[PDB]
Amino acid sequence: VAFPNQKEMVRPLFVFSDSSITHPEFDLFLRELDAEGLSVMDLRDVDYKYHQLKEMSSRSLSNDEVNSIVKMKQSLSSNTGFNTVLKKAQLQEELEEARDAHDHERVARIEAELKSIGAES
Amino acid sequence: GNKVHIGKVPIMLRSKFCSLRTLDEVDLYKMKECPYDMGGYFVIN
Amino acid sequence: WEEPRLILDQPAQHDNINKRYEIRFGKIYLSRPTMTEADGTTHAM
Amino acid sequence: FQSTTHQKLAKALSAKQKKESYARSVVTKEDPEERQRRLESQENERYRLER
Amino acid sequence: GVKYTCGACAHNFSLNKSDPVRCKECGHRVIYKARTKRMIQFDAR
Amino acid sequence: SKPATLSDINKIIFGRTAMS
Amino acid sequence: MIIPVRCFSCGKVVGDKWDAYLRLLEEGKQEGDALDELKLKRYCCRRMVLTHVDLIEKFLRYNPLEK
Ligand SMILES: [Zn+2]
Ligand SMILES: [Zn+2]
Repeated sequence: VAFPNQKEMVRPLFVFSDSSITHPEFDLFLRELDAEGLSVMDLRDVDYKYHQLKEMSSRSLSNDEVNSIVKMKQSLSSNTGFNTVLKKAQLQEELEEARDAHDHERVARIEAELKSIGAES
Repeated sequence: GNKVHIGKVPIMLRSKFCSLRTLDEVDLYKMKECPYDMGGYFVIN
Repeated sequence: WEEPRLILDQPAQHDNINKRYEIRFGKIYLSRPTMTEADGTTHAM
Repeated sequence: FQSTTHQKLAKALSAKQKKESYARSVVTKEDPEERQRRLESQENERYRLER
Repeated sequence: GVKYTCGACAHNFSLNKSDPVRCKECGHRVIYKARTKRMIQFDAR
Repeated sequence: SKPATLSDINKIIFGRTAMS
Repeated sequence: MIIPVRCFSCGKVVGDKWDAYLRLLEEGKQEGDALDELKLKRYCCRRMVLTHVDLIEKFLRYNPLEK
Protein backbone atom coordinates (compact mmCIF):
# COMPACT_ATOMS: atom_id res chain seq x y z
CA VAL A 1 0.00 0.00 0.00
CA ALA A 2 1.03 3.66 -0.05
CA PHE A 3 -0.01 6.86 1.66
CA PRO A 4 -0.36 9.79 -0.76
CA ASN A 5 1.83 12.19 1.25
CA GLN A 6 4.17 9.42 2.44
CA LYS A 7 5.85 6.68 0.39
CA GLU A 8 5.10 3.05 -0.42
CA MET A 9 4.86 0.59 2.48
CA VAL A 10 4.42 -3.19 2.66
CA ARG A 11 2.06 -4.10 5.49
CA PRO A 12 0.50 -7.35 6.72
CA LEU A 13 -3.24 -7.90 6.70
CA PHE A 14 -3.94 -7.70 10.46
CA VAL A 15 -2.86 -4.03 10.61
CA PHE A 16 -6.17 -3.01 9.01
CA SER A 17 -9.09 -2.39 11.38
CA ASP A 18 -12.66 -3.64 11.01
CA SER A 19 -13.96 -0.21 12.08
CA SER A 20 -15.43 2.08 9.43
CA ILE A 21 -13.50 5.04 8.02
CA THR A 22 -14.41 8.28 9.79
CA HIS A 23 -15.11 11.68 8.21
CA PRO A 24 -11.83 13.44 9.27
CA GLU A 25 -9.84 10.43 8.03
CA PHE A 26 -11.42 10.62 4.56
CA ASP A 27 -11.05 14.42 4.57
CA LEU A 28 -7.33 14.11 5.35
CA PHE A 29 -7.01 11.49 2.59
CA LEU A 30 -8.66 13.92 0.14
CA ARG A 31 -6.30 16.72 1.24
CA GLU A 32 -3.29 14.42 0.71
CA LEU A 33 -4.60 13.52 -2.76
CA ASP A 34 -5.02 17.21 -3.61
CA ALA A 35 -1.51 17.96 -2.30
CA GLU A 36 -0.04 15.20 -4.47
CA GLY A 37 -2.32 16.15 -7.37
CA LEU A 38 -4.42 13.00 -7.70
CA SER A 39 -8.13 12.31 -8.08
CA VAL A 40 -10.69 10.00 -6.48
CA MET A 41 -11.93 6.69 -7.89
CA ASP A 42 -14.82 7.06 -10.35
CA LEU A 43 -18.32 5.89 -9.44
CA ARG A 44 -18.30 3.45 -12.36
CA ASP A 45 -15.04 1.99 -11.03
CA VAL A 46 -16.56 1.95 -7.52
CA ASP A 47 -19.50 -0.10 -8.84
CA TYR A 48 -17.07 -2.38 -10.72
CA LYS A 49 -15.11 -2.99 -7.50
CA TYR A 50 -18.36 -3.61 -5.59
CA HIS A 51 -19.50 -6.18 -8.18
CA GLN A 52 -16.05 -7.80 -8.07
CA LEU A 53 -16.21 -8.13 -4.27
CA LYS A 54 -19.77 -9.51 -4.36
CA GLU A 55 -18.86 -12.03 -7.08
CA MET A 56 -15.72 -13.13 -5.21
CA SER A 57 -17.58 -13.48 -1.91
CA SER A 58 -20.47 -15.39 -3.52
CA ARG A 59 -18.23 -17.53 -5.74
CA SER A 60 -18.21 -21.31 -5.33
CA LEU A 61 -14.74 -22.83 -5.25
CA SER A 62 -13.79 -25.78 -7.42
CA ASN A 63 -12.10 -28.98 -6.26
CA ASP A 64 -8.73 -27.99 -7.76
CA GLU A 65 -8.89 -24.52 -6.19
CA VAL A 66 -9.73 -26.00 -2.77
CA ASN A 67 -6.83 -28.47 -3.05
CA SER A 68 -4.47 -25.63 -4.03
CA ILE A 69 -5.59 -23.58 -1.01
CA VAL A 70 -5.15 -26.62 1.26
CA LYS A 71 -1.64 -27.26 -0.11
CA MET A 72 -0.78 -23.57 0.36
CA LYS A 73 -1.93 -23.63 3.99
CA GLN A 74 -0.12 -26.95 4.51
CA SER A 75 3.04 -25.19 3.34
CA LEU A 76 2.13 -22.47 5.85
CA SER A 77 1.24 -25.12 8.48
CA SER A 78 3.90 -25.00 11.19
CA ASN A 79 2.43 -27.95 13.12
CA THR A 80 -0.91 -29.73 13.55
CA GLY A 81 -1.49 -32.95 15.50
CA PHE A 82 -3.53 -34.73 12.82
CA ASN A 83 -1.01 -33.75 10.13
CA THR A 84 1.93 -34.82 12.32
CA VAL A 85 0.32 -38.25 12.83
CA LEU A 86 -0.30 -38.56 9.08
CA LYS A 87 3.29 -37.53 8.28
CA LYS A 88 4.66 -40.01 10.84
CA ALA A 89 2.53 -42.79 9.32
CA GLN A 90 3.74 -41.92 5.81
CA LEU A 91 7.34 -41.88 7.07
CA GLN A 92 6.80 -45.31 8.65
CA GLU A 93 5.48 -46.63 5.31
CA GLU A 94 8.52 -45.17 3.52
CA LEU A 95 10.75 -46.76 6.19
CA GLU A 96 9.25 -50.22 5.68
CA GLU A 97 9.64 -49.78 1.90
CA ALA A 98 13.32 -48.90 2.39
CA ARG A 99 13.84 -51.83 4.80
CA ASP A 100 12.22 -54.30 2.38
CA ALA A 101 14.47 -52.96 -0.41
CA HIS A 102 17.66 -53.56 1.68
CA ASP A 103 18.58 -49.86 1.50
CA HIS A 104 20.73 -49.35 4.61
CA GLU A 105 21.37 -45.65 3.89
CA ARG A 106 17.85 -44.26 3.45
CA VAL A 107 16.50 -46.07 6.54
CA ALA A 108 19.01 -44.32 8.84
CA ARG A 109 17.89 -40.90 7.56
CA ILE A 110 14.21 -41.83 8.00
CA GLU A 111 14.92 -43.08 11.55
CA ALA A 112 16.75 -39.83 12.38
CA GLU A 113 13.86 -37.77 10.96
CA LEU A 114 11.33 -39.81 12.96
CA LYS A 115 13.41 -39.34 16.11
CA SER A 116 13.49 -35.58 15.51
CA ILE A 117 9.72 -35.41 14.86
CA GLY A 118 8.79 -37.81 17.68
CA ALA A 119 9.19 -37.87 21.49
CA GLU A 120 5.68 -36.66 22.29
CA SER A 121 4.15 -35.98 25.72
CA GLY B 1 7.33 -55.64 -17.98
CA ASN B 2 6.62 -53.92 -14.67
CA LYS B 3 4.26 -53.79 -11.66
CA VAL B 4 0.65 -54.45 -12.69
CA HIS B 5 -2.17 -53.74 -10.23
CA ILE B 6 -4.08 -57.01 -9.76
CA GLY B 7 -6.56 -55.91 -7.10
CA LYS B 8 -7.14 -54.62 -3.59
CA VAL B 9 -7.05 -56.90 -0.54
CA PRO B 10 -8.89 -55.87 2.66
CA ILE B 11 -6.59 -55.33 5.64
CA MET B 12 -7.21 -56.79 9.08
CA LEU B 13 -7.01 -54.13 11.78
CA ARG B 14 -3.99 -54.02 14.15
CA SER B 15 -2.08 -56.47 11.93
CA LYS B 16 1.44 -55.94 10.56
CA PHE B 17 0.01 -54.21 7.46
CA CYS B 18 -2.43 -51.93 9.31
CA SER B 19 -1.72 -48.25 9.90
CA LEU B 20 -2.61 -48.55 13.61
CA ARG B 21 0.16 -51.10 14.33
CA THR B 22 2.79 -48.40 14.78
CA LEU B 23 0.77 -45.56 16.32
CA ASP B 24 1.43 -45.18 20.02
CA GLU B 25 -1.11 -44.35 22.67
CA VAL B 26 -1.24 -40.64 22.00
CA ASP B 27 -1.61 -40.72 18.21
CA LEU B 28 -4.17 -43.51 18.65
CA TYR B 29 -6.23 -41.01 20.66
CA LYS B 30 -5.65 -38.33 18.00
CA MET B 31 -6.89 -40.79 15.34
CA LYS B 32 -10.15 -41.32 17.32
CA GLU B 33 -9.30 -44.99 17.91
CA CYS B 34 -10.04 -46.63 21.24
CA PRO B 35 -6.91 -48.06 22.92
CA TYR B 36 -9.01 -50.93 24.32
CA ASP B 37 -9.91 -52.03 20.79
CA MET B 38 -8.01 -55.18 19.89
CA GLY B 39 -8.41 -55.48 16.12
CA GLY B 40 -8.80 -58.77 14.32
CA TYR B 41 -11.58 -57.66 11.97
CA PHE B 42 -12.05 -56.02 8.58
CA VAL B 43 -13.93 -52.87 7.53
CA ILE B 44 -15.96 -53.48 4.36
CA ASN B 45 -18.17 -50.53 3.31
CA TRP C 1 3.98 -68.92 -8.04
CA GLU C 2 1.74 -72.02 -8.09
CA GLU C 3 1.08 -71.50 -11.82
CA PRO C 4 3.79 -68.98 -12.75
CA ARG C 5 3.74 -69.43 -16.55
CA LEU C 6 0.98 -68.77 -19.05
CA ILE C 7 1.90 -70.11 -22.49
CA LEU C 8 0.48 -69.38 -25.94
CA ASP C 9 1.81 -71.09 -29.06
CA GLN C 10 1.09 -70.44 -32.73
CA PRO C 11 2.66 -72.56 -35.49
CA ALA C 12 2.25 -69.81 -38.08
CA GLN C 13 2.32 -70.94 -41.73
CA HIS C 14 1.31 -67.97 -43.90
CA ASP C 15 8.05 -70.41 -44.11
CA ASN C 16 7.25 -72.45 -40.99
CA ILE C 17 7.75 -70.26 -37.90
CA ASN C 18 6.87 -71.85 -34.54
CA LYS C 19 6.18 -68.97 -32.15
CA ARG C 20 5.68 -69.39 -28.40
CA TYR C 21 4.33 -66.46 -26.37
CA GLU C 22 4.73 -66.75 -22.61
CA ILE C 23 4.42 -64.47 -19.58
CA ARG C 24 6.01 -65.02 -16.17
CA PHE C 25 4.77 -63.81 -12.78
CA GLY C 26 7.37 -62.30 -10.48
CA LYS C 27 7.29 -60.53 -7.13
CA ILE C 28 4.28 -59.35 -5.13
CA TYR C 29 4.33 -55.77 -3.85
CA LEU C 30 1.99 -54.50 -1.13
CA SER C 31 1.38 -51.02 0.22
CA ARG C 32 -0.40 -49.35 3.09
CA PRO C 33 -4.11 -48.70 2.43
CA THR C 34 -4.88 -45.62 0.36
CA MET C 35 -8.04 -43.67 -0.49
CA THR C 36 -8.68 -42.22 -3.96
CA GLU C 37 -11.12 -39.32 -4.19
CA ALA C 38 -13.38 -38.28 -7.06
CA ASP C 39 -11.21 -35.24 -7.82
CA GLY C 40 -8.25 -37.60 -8.39
CA THR C 41 -6.09 -36.97 -5.33
CA THR C 42 -4.94 -39.73 -2.98
CA HIS C 43 -4.08 -39.87 0.71
CA ALA C 44 -3.41 -42.41 3.45
CA MET C 45 -6.55 -44.03 4.85
CA PHE D 1 24.12 -83.23 22.29
CA GLN D 2 27.24 -81.44 23.56
CA SER D 3 29.10 -82.21 20.30
CA THR D 4 29.77 -79.00 18.38
CA THR D 5 28.50 -80.50 15.10
CA HIS D 6 25.07 -81.25 16.58
CA GLN D 7 24.80 -77.78 18.14
CA LYS D 8 25.77 -76.07 14.87
CA LEU D 9 23.28 -78.21 12.92
CA ALA D 10 20.52 -77.41 15.42
CA LYS D 11 21.32 -73.68 15.29
CA ALA D 12 21.40 -73.66 11.47
CA LEU D 13 18.13 -75.57 11.12
CA SER D 14 16.41 -73.46 13.79
CA ALA D 15 17.45 -70.12 12.29
CA LYS D 16 16.90 -71.30 8.69
CA GLN D 17 13.11 -71.50 9.10
CA LYS D 18 12.95 -68.25 11.09
CA LYS D 19 13.69 -66.08 8.02
CA GLU D 20 10.51 -65.90 5.93
CA SER D 21 9.58 -62.68 4.11
CA TYR D 22 8.62 -62.83 0.42
CA ALA D 23 6.38 -59.80 -0.13
CA ARG D 24 8.18 -56.46 -0.46
CA SER D 25 6.54 -53.21 0.63
CA VAL D 26 6.08 -50.23 -1.70
CA VAL D 27 4.56 -46.73 -1.56
CA THR D 28 1.65 -45.80 -3.85
CA LYS D 29 1.73 -42.11 -4.81
CA GLU D 30 -1.23 -42.08 -7.20
CA ASP D 31 -4.36 -44.06 -8.04
CA PRO D 32 -3.38 -47.57 -9.28
CA GLU D 33 -6.03 -47.57 -12.05
CA GLU D 34 -4.28 -44.61 -13.78
CA ARG D 35 -2.16 -46.90 -15.97
CA GLN D 36 -5.25 -48.85 -17.07
CA ARG D 37 -7.28 -45.77 -18.04
CA ARG D 38 -4.36 -44.00 -19.76
CA LEU D 39 -3.59 -47.12 -21.82
CA GLU D 40 -7.30 -47.49 -22.71
CA SER D 41 -7.23 -43.87 -23.90
CA GLN D 42 -4.07 -44.48 -25.96
CA GLU D 43 -5.53 -47.69 -27.42
CA ASN D 44 -8.79 -45.92 -28.34
CA GLU D 45 -6.81 -43.12 -30.01
CA ARG D 46 -4.73 -45.56 -32.05
CA TYR D 47 -7.87 -47.56 -32.90
CA ARG D 48 -9.46 -44.38 -34.29
CA LEU D 49 -6.28 -43.53 -36.24
CA GLU D 50 -6.04 -47.09 -37.61
CA ARG D 51 -9.73 -47.06 -38.60
CA GLY E 1 -26.26 -19.57 5.80
CA VAL E 2 -25.73 -22.80 7.75
CA LYS E 3 -22.75 -23.23 10.06
CA TYR E 4 -20.50 -26.29 9.99
CA THR E 5 -17.45 -27.59 11.85
CA CYS E 6 -14.47 -29.56 10.57
CA GLY E 7 -13.96 -33.09 11.86
CA ALA E 8 -10.19 -32.64 12.20
CA CYS E 9 -9.21 -29.05 13.05
CA ALA E 10 -12.61 -27.94 14.50
CA HIS E 11 -12.81 -24.88 12.24
CA ASN E 12 -16.13 -23.10 11.66
CA PHE E 13 -17.35 -21.96 8.24
CA SER E 14 -20.46 -21.82 6.07
CA LEU E 15 -21.74 -23.41 2.86
CA ASN E 16 -24.15 -22.14 0.20
CA LYS E 17 -25.37 -25.53 -1.20
CA SER E 18 -22.89 -25.20 -4.09
CA ASP E 19 -19.40 -25.73 -2.62
CA PRO E 20 -17.78 -29.17 -2.28
CA VAL E 21 -18.17 -30.72 1.16
CA ARG E 22 -14.64 -30.06 2.45
CA CYS E 23 -12.84 -28.15 5.17
CA LYS E 24 -11.54 -24.78 4.01
CA GLU E 25 -8.22 -24.80 5.84
CA CYS E 26 -7.10 -28.44 6.31
CA GLY E 27 -9.19 -30.04 3.55
CA HIS E 28 -10.81 -32.76 5.63
CA ARG E 29 -13.65 -34.59 3.90
CA VAL E 30 -15.70 -34.94 7.11
CA ILE E 31 -17.71 -32.02 8.54
CA TYR E 32 -20.43 -31.73 11.17
CA LYS E 33 -23.45 -29.47 11.52
CA ALA E 34 -23.48 -26.93 14.32
CA ARG E 35 -25.92 -27.07 17.22
CA THR E 36 -29.27 -25.32 16.73
CA LYS E 37 -30.32 -21.99 18.24
CA ARG E 38 -33.77 -23.05 19.53
CA MET E 39 -34.23 -23.20 23.29
CA ILE E 40 -33.24 -26.49 24.93
CA GLN E 41 -34.84 -27.45 28.25
CA PHE E 42 -34.60 -30.53 30.50
CA ASP E 43 -36.61 -31.62 33.53
CA ALA E 44 -33.64 -32.64 35.76
CA ARG E 45 -35.12 -36.02 36.66
CA SER F 1 -16.73 10.08 -13.83
CA LYS F 2 -18.55 11.41 -10.77
CA PRO F 3 -16.62 11.57 -7.47
CA ALA F 4 -17.19 8.77 -4.98
CA THR F 5 -19.06 9.64 -1.79
CA LEU F 6 -18.64 8.17 1.70
CA SER F 7 -21.46 5.64 1.25
CA ASP F 8 -19.91 4.33 -1.99
CA ILE F 9 -16.65 3.62 -0.15
CA ASN F 10 -18.63 2.11 2.74
CA LYS F 11 -20.26 -0.34 0.30
CA ILE F 12 -16.83 -1.81 -0.49
CA ILE F 13 -15.59 -2.10 3.12
CA PHE F 14 -13.61 -5.35 3.38
CA GLY F 15 -12.89 -6.19 7.01
CA ARG F 16 -9.96 -8.07 8.50
CA THR F 17 -12.29 -11.00 9.21
CA ALA F 18 -13.40 -10.87 5.56
CA MET F 19 -9.74 -10.66 4.53
CA SER F 20 -8.96 -13.80 6.56
CA MET G 1 -18.40 -42.69 34.27
CA ILE G 2 -18.29 -40.06 37.01
CA ILE G 3 -19.01 -40.53 40.73
CA PRO G 4 -22.77 -40.57 41.47
CA VAL G 5 -24.12 -37.70 43.54
CA ARG G 6 -26.24 -39.88 45.83
CA CYS G 7 -26.06 -43.45 47.08
CA PHE G 8 -28.51 -45.59 45.11
CA SER G 9 -29.94 -47.40 48.13
CA CYS G 10 -30.36 -44.64 50.72
CA GLY G 11 -29.51 -41.34 49.04
CA LYS G 12 -26.57 -40.15 51.13
CA VAL G 13 -24.48 -37.56 49.29
CA VAL G 14 -21.31 -39.40 48.22
CA GLY G 15 -20.40 -37.13 45.31
CA ASP G 16 -18.26 -34.79 47.42
CA LYS G 17 -15.91 -37.50 48.75
CA TRP G 18 -14.19 -38.86 45.62
CA ASP G 19 -11.15 -36.55 45.69
CA ALA G 20 -10.73 -37.02 49.46
CA TYR G 21 -10.89 -40.79 48.93
CA LEU G 22 -8.17 -40.61 46.27
CA ARG G 23 -6.07 -38.39 48.58
CA LEU G 24 -6.43 -40.86 51.46
CA LEU G 25 -5.47 -43.76 49.19
CA GLU G 26 -2.43 -41.73 48.06
CA GLU G 27 -1.33 -41.25 51.68
CA GLY G 28 -1.20 -45.04 52.09
CA LYS G 29 -4.43 -45.80 53.94
CA GLN G 30 -6.27 -49.03 53.22
CA GLU G 31 -9.57 -48.77 51.32
CA GLY G 32 -11.63 -49.83 54.34
CA ASP G 33 -9.78 -47.39 56.59
CA ALA G 34 -10.20 -44.62 53.99
CA LEU G 35 -13.95 -45.30 53.81
CA ASP G 36 -14.10 -45.25 57.62
CA GLU G 37 -12.32 -41.86 57.64
CA LEU G 38 -14.92 -40.45 55.21
CA LYS G 39 -17.72 -41.54 57.63
CA LEU G 40 -19.31 -44.05 55.24
CA LYS G 41 -20.73 -46.58 57.70
CA ARG G 42 -23.45 -48.45 55.79
CA TYR G 43 -22.10 -50.91 53.25
CA CYS G 44 -24.58 -49.60 50.66
CA CYS G 45 -22.66 -46.31 50.67
CA ARG G 46 -19.29 -48.08 50.85
CA ARG G 47 -20.21 -50.03 47.71
CA MET G 48 -20.80 -46.78 45.78
CA VAL G 49 -17.27 -45.47 46.34
CA LEU G 50 -15.46 -48.82 46.45
CA THR G 51 -16.77 -50.09 43.09
CA HIS G 52 -16.83 -46.86 41.06
CA VAL G 53 -14.85 -46.78 37.82
CA ASP G 54 -13.85 -43.32 36.57
CA LEU G 55 -14.47 -43.53 32.82
CA ILE G 56 -14.60 -39.75 32.24
CA GLU G 57 -10.78 -39.68 32.42
CA LYS G 58 -10.67 -41.87 29.31
CA PHE G 59 -13.37 -39.83 27.54
CA LEU G 60 -11.43 -36.60 28.16
CA ARG G 61 -8.37 -37.85 26.26
CA TYR G 62 -10.13 -37.36 22.91
CA ASN G 63 -9.69 -33.94 21.34
CA PRO G 64 -12.66 -31.54 21.70
CA LEU G 65 -15.05 -31.37 18.77
CA GLU G 66 -15.76 -27.62 19.01
CA LYS G 67 -13.41 -24.70 19.61
ZN1 LIG H 1 -10.29 -28.74 9.01
ZN1 LIG I 1 -26.24 -45.66 51.23
